[PDB]
Amino acid sequence: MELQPQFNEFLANIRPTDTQKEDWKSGARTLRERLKNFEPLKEIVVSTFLQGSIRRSTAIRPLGDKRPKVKIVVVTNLDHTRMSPTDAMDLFIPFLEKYYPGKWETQGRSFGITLSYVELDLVITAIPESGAEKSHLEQLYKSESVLTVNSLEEQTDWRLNKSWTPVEDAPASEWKAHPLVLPDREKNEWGRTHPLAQIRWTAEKNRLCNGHYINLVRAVKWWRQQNSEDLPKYPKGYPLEHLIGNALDNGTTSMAQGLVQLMDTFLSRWAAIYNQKSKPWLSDHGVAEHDVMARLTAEDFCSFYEGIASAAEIARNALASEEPQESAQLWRQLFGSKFPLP
Ligand SMILES: Nc1ncnc2c1ncn2[C@@H]1O[C@H](COP(=O)(O)OP(=O)(O)OP(=O)(O)O)[C@@H](O)[C@H]1O
Ligand SMILES: Nc1ncnc2c1ncn2[C@@H]1O[C@H](COP(=O)(O)OP(=O)(O)OP(=O)(O)O)[C@@H](O)[C@H]1O
Repeated sequence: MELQPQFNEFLANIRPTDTQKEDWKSGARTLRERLKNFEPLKEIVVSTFLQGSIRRSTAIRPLGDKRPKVKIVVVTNLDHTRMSPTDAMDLFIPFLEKYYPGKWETQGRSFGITLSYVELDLVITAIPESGAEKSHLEQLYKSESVLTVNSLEEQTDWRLNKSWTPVEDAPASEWKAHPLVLPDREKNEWGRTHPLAQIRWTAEKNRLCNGHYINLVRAVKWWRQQNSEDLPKYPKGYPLEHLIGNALDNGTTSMAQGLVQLMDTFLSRWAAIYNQKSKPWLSDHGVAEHDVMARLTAEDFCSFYEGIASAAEIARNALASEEPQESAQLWRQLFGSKFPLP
């Protein structure tokens, strides 16, 4: 059966606790307030906004004592053609030493701030556009739509529009073709990322799937976490979320039907790629030219495909079972101890 109440309880059990939520909310608010009132950066920092699976409501709670990774984007007005990423990041060392001495480090393209209950991951970005387009983008990044600390799940009325207040999405000509530039992973060069586009696409897909998309992402992340020793190291994180969003059809009815449908569509759609021992090329919702599966290997994708085949057999039988305890036993075989029984 579908067992929708049990699925709701499982989702509530795999969400980050309200404690951790308030923790990263307070951390982000404090960092933003300190950045806004820092004199040497008052002419540089355009905005500071939350991103990642936390804001997109696609994050699962950490294990053990592990801190929740809080991803923060710092939008500046620097010229990326005349400054390397290391210059932009060096601009922020005084702020860190003043407000987080002994707590901050450089993790390649990000700043890692180890706080008491959370870890703040700060990426330093810039706006490639100039003139009126740059001013309009700065106005958008300083709007309440971007500066919100609540996740997508906490406000279904959220849209990507500078006039939104806690109204539809803004037309695509105002944000789609305008990504930020961030530091590259290895090289000291600027790459392109569009987190706002990703968040807006996630919200749209969740609305098209009747609020089941982010929950299905959480469920598949929890499944991958519980069966980690049988599954490949990757995909996990955003590439996994993208695979799930690609596999899921619109108009999702329930958690169980949506899960079975997404697993079936994943299996049938990539069967040719699997038999060719290859990997899909999937366009990023933020930067169209980017392959989300660029760093994923073919062997890992095929191992994940086999794992999805097994999980899909189990989920099909869990959905087909007409006895509640039987369906629940199969759903727990897929999801583990934190799935409740009727
Ligand atoms: N911490 C982050 N914050 C915002 N965007 C990110 C972050 N990490 C990755 N991205 C986006 O996702 C993509 C994944 O890039 P990854 O770090 O896996 O390899 P890369 O060498 O940076 O990619 P490329 O060379 O293709 O730009 C990046 O192009 C970037 O646009
Ligand atoms: N390969 C990629 N393609 C497109 N966007 C990416 C990619 N990798 C990361 N990003 C973007 O950069 C953000 C930060 O990436 P991070 O390095 O934290 O990976 P992650 O921990 O898997 O992300 P998340 O916290 O969202 O699961 C992600 O939320 C995502 O929006």
